[PDB]
Formats: sequence, structure tokens, C-alpha cells
Amino acid sequence: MDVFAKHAVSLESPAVRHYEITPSDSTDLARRPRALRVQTGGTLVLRDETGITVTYTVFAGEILPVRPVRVLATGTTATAVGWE
Amino acid sequence: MDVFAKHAVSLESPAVRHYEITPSDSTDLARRPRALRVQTGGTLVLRDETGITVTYTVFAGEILPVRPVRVLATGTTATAVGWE
Amino acid sequence: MDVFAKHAVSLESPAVRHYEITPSDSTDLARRPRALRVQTGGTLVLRDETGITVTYTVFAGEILPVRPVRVLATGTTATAVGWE
Amino acid sequence: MDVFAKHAVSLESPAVRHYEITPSDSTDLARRPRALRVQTGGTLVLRDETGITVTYTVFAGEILPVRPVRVLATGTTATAVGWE
Amino acid sequence: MDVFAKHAVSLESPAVRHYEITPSDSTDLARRPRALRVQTGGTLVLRDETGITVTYTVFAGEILPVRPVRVLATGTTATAVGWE
Amino acid sequence: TGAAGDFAAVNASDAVVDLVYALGAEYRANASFVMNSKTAGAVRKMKDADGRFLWAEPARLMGYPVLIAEDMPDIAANAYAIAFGDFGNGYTIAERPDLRVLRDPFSAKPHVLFYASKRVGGDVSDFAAIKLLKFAA
Amino acid sequence: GWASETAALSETATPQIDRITIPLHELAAMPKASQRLLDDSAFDIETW
Amino acid sequence: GGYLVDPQTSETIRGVLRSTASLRQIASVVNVEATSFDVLVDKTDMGSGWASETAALSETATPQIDRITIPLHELAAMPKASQRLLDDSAFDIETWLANRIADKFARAEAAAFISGDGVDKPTGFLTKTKVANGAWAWGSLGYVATGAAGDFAAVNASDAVVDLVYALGAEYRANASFVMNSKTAGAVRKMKDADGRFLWAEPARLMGYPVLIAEDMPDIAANAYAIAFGDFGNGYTIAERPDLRVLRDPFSAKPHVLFYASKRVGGDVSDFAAIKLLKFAA
Amino acid sequence: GGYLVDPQTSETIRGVLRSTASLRQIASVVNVEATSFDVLVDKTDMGS
Amino acid sequence: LANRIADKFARAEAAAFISGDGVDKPTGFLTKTKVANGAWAWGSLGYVA
Amino acid sequence: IALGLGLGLA
Amino acid sequence: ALNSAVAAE
Repeated sequence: MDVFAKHAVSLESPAVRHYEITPSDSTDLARRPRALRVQTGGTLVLRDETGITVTYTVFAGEILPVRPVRVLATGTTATAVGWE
Repeated sequence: MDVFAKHAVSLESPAVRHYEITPSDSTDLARRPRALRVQTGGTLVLRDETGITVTYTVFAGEILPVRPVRVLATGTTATAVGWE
Repeated sequence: MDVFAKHAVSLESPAVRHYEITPSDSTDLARRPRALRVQTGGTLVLRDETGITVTYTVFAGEILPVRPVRVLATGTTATAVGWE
Repeated sequence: MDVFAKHAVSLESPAVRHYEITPSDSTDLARRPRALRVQTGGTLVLRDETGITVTYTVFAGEILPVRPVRVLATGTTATAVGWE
Repeated sequence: MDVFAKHAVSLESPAVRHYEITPSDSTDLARRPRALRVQTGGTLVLRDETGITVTYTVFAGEILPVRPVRVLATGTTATAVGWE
Repeated sequence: TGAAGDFAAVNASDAVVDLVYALGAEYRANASFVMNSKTAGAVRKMKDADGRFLWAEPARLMGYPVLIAEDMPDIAANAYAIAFGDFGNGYTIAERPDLRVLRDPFSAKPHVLFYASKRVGGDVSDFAAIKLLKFAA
Repeated sequence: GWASETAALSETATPQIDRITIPLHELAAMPKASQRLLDDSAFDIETW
Repeated sequence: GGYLVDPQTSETIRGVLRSTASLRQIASVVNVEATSFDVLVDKTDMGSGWASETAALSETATPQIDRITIPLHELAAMPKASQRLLDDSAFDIETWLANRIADKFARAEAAAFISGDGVDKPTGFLTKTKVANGAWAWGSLGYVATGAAGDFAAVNASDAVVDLVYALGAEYRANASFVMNSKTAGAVRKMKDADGRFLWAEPARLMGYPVLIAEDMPDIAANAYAIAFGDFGNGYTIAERPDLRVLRDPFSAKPHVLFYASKRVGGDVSDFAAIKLLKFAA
Repeated sequence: GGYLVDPQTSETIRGVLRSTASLRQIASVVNVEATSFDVLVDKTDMGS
Repeated sequence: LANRIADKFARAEAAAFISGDGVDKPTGFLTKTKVANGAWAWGSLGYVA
Repeated sequence: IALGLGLGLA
Repeated sequence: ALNSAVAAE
């Protein structure tokens, strides 16, 4: 029983569905996430829809509100789970 | 006396009612929370309405804005209190 | 001179007025706060309008967006200041 | 070139203009800030428009979304920069 | 496949496009960012559209929701990536 | 609609807007939603993320009439609880526009035992003019 | 067709026809009233 | 006894009611019984001086003229109805086909006014050598691009539309209209603000200007032009013969009737400044 | 036989349609057949 | 030509009604020595920034 | 992201 | 609108 059903889920709203991401490198994500809950600390790389992709020196419990298209595997040492 | 009565409580709004969660592992939560205030550190598992359920390596004072349907007890070593 | 006067103060908006809370344990708060800026670390207890009251193992600089009716004094070892 | 021009700057929106605050103690702030980016750690005191003023045991990188009228100098050991 | 397409990207919304910033000192940023994901810790300087520019003693994983026009290079010891 | 019980969790109000635009601009000239009472209520209880209602006497919805027909199924597992279409062409009713009553003072003797029976019938005539909204997936 | 000037226009399609039957059923109600009531009950019970 | 029933038939043979939105209700229809319509436009303007008292006026420029040729092609259908049917079929088949043929013509020429090429069909305004607006010439339609390749812009959505409106000139906007298909007006209706409540508040108007829901504009593709906006009352001229010449031929296929119906219709853009488009490229 | 057709010209010569929003329809137009016009306004008011 | 000149005149006199100066053409309402509103005299047009 | 107090995602 | 023999036409 959710009292917050019939509310529209916006981008600023909390995470409704989650899925662990695997750094495919060559294909985009199946769904692009609103945020990334990082599982373990490390460096991981993220790509926009514009190709600009950079490396993030992320921390373990860090949750970063970036919305990526593709997560590559070359510089990725940190596993994450995408929130949506 | 609340001056913020007559304001609608949205998903992004602060927590109005709280309840400690027990990892039933076979039944859903009585109310699904907007967020989880973690009581003690550990790993705990959370399920969407889509079944995707993953494990979160959460920290003690961490408050994670994920909205789960069921909190299982198999991998759960961290007690939490749900916010709503 | 505030340029953000004539803006309505919502629940998600920053804190306009603050007041230090004392754990009365028998009376409700004079105003219920939007959030609690914790002064010193410890455990403190908070009650909803539904009576559900639990204990929070809070940290020193932690600021927790829970909106309580009554702050009791039995398990309260942490002083806070309410934001509104 | 800002793509987010023509968007109205609300209270919840990011900081557009910043200014370092000096604890005058006898005059109000020239502009009251939406938040306070703390420069160095310490204790600093903040006053509402209601006079309630308390002391905050703030930390170095802490950013606290309180909107004060006057920042006094008696208990202030922490320098901040106001965001607006 | 994004389920949150057709949603308008506001200032409070998560980061859609990112770009690493270089402290030009003499020219403005190509796009002014909504926030700054700091890459490595240090001090870095940021300028408004009003010229007020101050120095921020930022930390490594810190993400600061300030919206600057120009990032100068004189006091900048911390590399960042702008979010937008 | 997406979810099996109710509207889509991620983005509702789109299973309604594509239900409208799944008809054709000719049948949308005069079409109308058909719901029961507690469904138009569940549509009106729909609020966006801020808490305001997304759909702001004939109970018109999105500019089109609404017929509160108490006989449609409610929101359920696989129910078609909301139908939208142009029934002026889609559903043909064949009837006799009079009620024939026969009072019968003979069968039950101290009573009168009226007997009234109009004749009516009808099914769909244009399958292209009625679109439904299944709540399953 | 978008016929040309010199094209020797050939046959074109023809809409096919479907007939739908409406069996036109009937709907019956048989209420029973006492003859004593129909005489003593100034409201017209016949027409009610 | 069941043989004594004789089910009653309809009065008129009904039919599936397909879309009649044809761009013909907003464009400039001109009845001409010729082989071409030559509309004359003035692609330029005059000059004025604010003369003095002793100015000794010189020549002021005179508008130069452009001629557009509407080739006025034709559209023909020939349904072969049997003769045993035409007399045994208490409905009126002769006037049903004529009513049904004119329906198919108003629906086949509707697609030609939009995406019709030049070969024996009206040149739709979408095949008119589109140029990016701002670098606008006279022999081309000016478009504004949205941003991302597939959908609208990722950040300032609905701003590629609100400037598409204000890129058309103050005088054509007085009576203009959007043109989309059913699947694009849905993709526009689903656009929603940062909260989820869609940001666009019987003509199905958008931003106050009417919307003609065609069914023949391209979908929202990589570089398609799914949304057009302009004063087609001045921007598009239709030339036609406002009748339907039905020649029934009981001669060729002898035991049949072989109705030969044909209308003549044409049309190109008359004013390249009166129609603005929306490309989804960049 | 294509020389025998003679395309039909329009009835009137159309033109590119330019903005007629002139500020003339919201101002006070006064027909004056002279070299000048002298409006006489009162830049102040009386006192009670 | 008369329909086309009467148009160009309605469009050339409309430009002078806004930004046209005094020389041989109507003085538009923009060329009237604007002064900040609050410091509003009579021989000037008030504006807000 | 920005200066609200709301337990939200961003 | 074809042969009156085949019912579908």
C-alpha cells in the first residue's frame, strides 16, 4: 500500500526502480539511469548523449546525480547500480 | 502548531511519518517508504516492483532515496527505518 | 535586502527560521520543524503524529529531513536545533 | 552561453551569485543568502528575522541551507561565503 | 530507452551533460554549469556574473551547487568537471 | 498501461494520451471516454510530482466528453476499465421505441400481474471507432 | 490512380462489404399488484 | 416459423470513416478549367523617400515578380460494378460509388499536398528544397532545427517550437496553423515539465494557433520535418475542377458497368515565406 | 498537341505579405489639411 | 501599384512612428529623451530598467 | 543537487 | 460493388 501512488515520478523524485549496470563499453545502457548508486569505490567512466565522456574518481557510498547514456569498461574499476 | 500544514506532502518533501522496517523476506512492506534512514551499517537487500532486487553495501548514517517494495532478510545485515 | 522575498516558502525550500529544541518528553513541540540540524552527536528519539516513535542513531553534523511532532527525552542524548 | 537562461531562479535552484560574509554583529547582511558555504571549520552564530539566534557547531566543507538575516561575531570562529 | 524523456530538464534536475572545465582565467566558460563535480581536492576560484569572485577550499568528492561564469587559474589547485 | 494493476508507475497519463491518439482524427471529431464512477475518481485522484492535479458538470476529460456508465469494469488485473471512441458510428442500437405492457387480471386472480416487455438489441458496427485501455502490460 | 496522360487506365479496387446482424432481443418485466391496491391508492399505480 | 422473419437492412450502406483532414480546408483553393494555374507573387517590395520640399524626386524601386506554375494533374479510379447488381440492389450503388470515390480522392490528394512529388501529382510543401531559416532565400522553405537527432531538444524542449512560431513573420501568424500527424500531436501532448504535468495547457489548437491533424506528414524521424506551421491560405495554392466527372461504360466489359471517375487537382507552394518547418537534426 | 493549352493566370497578382502592425490603429489619427497640427495639453492641474 | 504603394507607405510611416527622428519624418516615440522613471519630467518618457 | 532540504534524488 | 454472387462483394 503506497500512499504516494497517483503521484507523477519526476526526475527529482526518489528512485522507483533500480538495476545493476555492467560496463558494456560497446553498447548503450538499456535504460539510462537518473542517478548512480556506487557499490564499491574506484574510478568509472560515463558518457553523455554528446560523447564528451570523462572519468570520475568516485567513492564507495557516493551517489552522483548524473544521467549517462553509456558506461564504458576501459577505465571502470567501480561497480555501480543505476537508479530510476 | 505547524505553519506548513495545508501544504501537500510530495515525494521530494521531508519525512512526515516514519516506521522501522523488519526484513520479512516473504511479504512486502506494509507501506513502501520514500527513503531509508539506515540505523546501523552493513549490507541490506531491496526489491523494486519489478523484482530486480540487488544488494546495497550501505553505511551507518547513510540515507538513500530509493523506494522499495520488499526488503528481504537473506543478505540483510543492516537495520533501517523507513521514511514517508 | 532579499531578492527572494515574494517567493513562497515551501517544504523543500531552505530554512527561514530556526529554534533550538528541548526534549520535553510530555508536550509536543511549539512548532514542528521541517528538518533537524543536529548540534552534537548521539541518539535521539522522535515522534510522528501517529505515535510510531523510534530512536535515531544520529551523527554530529547530520541534518535529517524528518518532520516530528514530539521529541522525547528518554533516549535523547543528542541536542538538535529545528529548522523551519 | 547558458542554456538555462530564461529559467526562473528559485530558492531550491543552484547558487547564481556568491559573496563572502563578514560577521558585522551590529548590522544585518546586505543580502540574506539562500545557503552558507562554510570556508573553514568552527562555530558560527546566525540570526533569523525573529531574533531566535543560536550557535552552530559547523564543519569545514559543510553547506547548510539556512537563510539568516544577521551573522554575529561573538561566537563566530568559522568563516563562510553566502550563496544566492 | 529513457522513460524520463519528454520531461523538462530544470535546474534542480539531475545532470544531463557533463564537460571537464579548464581554468582559462581570461575567458568565460563555454557553458556555465549547474554544478561542479570536483575531481581532486584543493582550492579553486569561481566568478559570478557580478565579478564578486572568491576562493573555495573544496574537497575531493565534494559536489557544490554553484553556477559560475568564469573559473580562474590563479588560485585554482583543484580540477573539476562541470555538470549541466 | 504498463503495470498490471494501475497506471504506469514511471509515467502515467500517457497510457491515456496515446489511447486518445490511437483513434484517428476522424473518429476523434466526436468521441467520448466511457468509465464507471470509481474510475473517473481514480483518474481525478491522479496528481503530478508537486501534488497538484494533472487533469484540470459533464466531467470532460482532455477536452472530450466522459460518459459515466456504471457497468464498465473497474481497475483490475486485465480489465478494460476505460473505453474511448466515437460510438455514434461504432455502436448501433436497434430498438422499438415503445414499451408494450399487458395487464393480466386472470393468472394470479386477486392480483393483476402486469407484463411489460420492450425489444432492444445492438452490437458494434465500426470496429475502428472504439479503442480500449487494457491495464495489463 | 493518379492517372497519366497516356496510360491506358486499368481496373481499380472496390470496397468490400460486411453485413452485421442485430438480433433485436427483448427485455421482460412482470410486476404483480393487488387489485385492492389499484383501487384504494390515489396515486396512479398503473402509470407508475 | 423462422422463415417469416426477414431481417431489416440499413437505410444507407455505411462505411469506415477515414480521416478527411486534407489541408484543403486551410489552403487557397482556386477553381480553374485549364491545364495550369499561374499564380503571380511579388518576391520584393517598393521604395519610399520621405521627400523634402525641393528634393527633385528620383526613381524608387519597383517590386519584381515571380510566376509559379500549377500543372493541374488528374486523379482517376475505375471501379467495375456488375450490371446484375446495379438493378437488384435497392441501395443506390451509382451514388454510393460516386460518394465513395470522391472520398478516396479527397484522401489521396490530401497526401499529395504534403508529401507529393512532382510527377503527376501536386508538389507537396515538404518537397521544396528546405533551407535553414535565417539563411532564407525566396525559392526555399525555411526550417528551424530542434537539437537532438530523434526527439526534441534535451534541455530547452518546446523552445524549438516557440521560436518556430515567432520565426514566421507577424502578418502570416495572424491566421496560421500547425500541421502534424496523429502520432506527432501525441508526441507533443506527452511533453511534460520538470514535475510531470504536461506543459501544453475540437480544433485541437496548440499555443493558441489551430492544428490541422494531417495523417501524411512524416513521423519524428532522424531528420524528418514532422511539424510545419504557416499561413497555408497564402502559402499553398490548390487548383482544381470542383466536380467529379463519372463516365459509366457499359460497353468495354459488357455485362458490367465499369464506372470511370476522375478529378483534376494540382498545387504547389505560392509563398515560400508563409510556411515554416521543423527539422529534428541539430 | 501540347501547344494548344495556354495556362491560366491568376485573377490578381498576389504578393509577399508583410507586417501591417503599424501603431496607427492604437494612436489618435486626426485628418489635418494644413502644414502642422498643434495639440494643446495641460502639463499640470488645478488645486482644490 | 496604388495597392502596393499604399502598403509601403503604411509600412514606411509605421517605422517612423517608432524610431523615426525629426528630420522630414515623424518623430518616433523612442527619440524623445527618455529619463528614468521617478526622475520623471514632462518633456521626457519614463522608463524602468 | 541544489540547496533544498528534501531527502530527494537530486 | 462487384458481382452479386459472392457475398463479400
